Amino acid sequence: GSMAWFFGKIPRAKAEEMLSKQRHDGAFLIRESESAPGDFSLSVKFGNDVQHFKVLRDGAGKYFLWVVKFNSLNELVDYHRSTSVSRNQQIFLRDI
Amino acid sequence: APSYVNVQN
Repeated sequence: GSMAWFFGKIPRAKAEEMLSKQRHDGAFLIRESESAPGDFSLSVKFGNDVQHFKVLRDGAGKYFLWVVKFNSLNELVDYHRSTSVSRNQQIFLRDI
Repeated sequence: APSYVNVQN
């Protein structure tokens, strides 16, 4: 079926409003950025707060958050269900 | 441009 985590072009502040209401750590969504057209953002809840990450793209067209590169957003999301998205906190993605 | 955890300012 369709992915549960793709929310299209929603404002940053609306993504924080929606995620704040979730109760589990790791609840997340991918959105199309309004400040940087053509880029995607990953918004995730952890520890009563919401953090935003930019999905980076390199010179081969691959997507990544830090070092490990992926050929699709779907592969980057599923890798981060079991490897943290943060370097200082353990934040594993969980669908809303 | 706002900030992102993985984009160092």
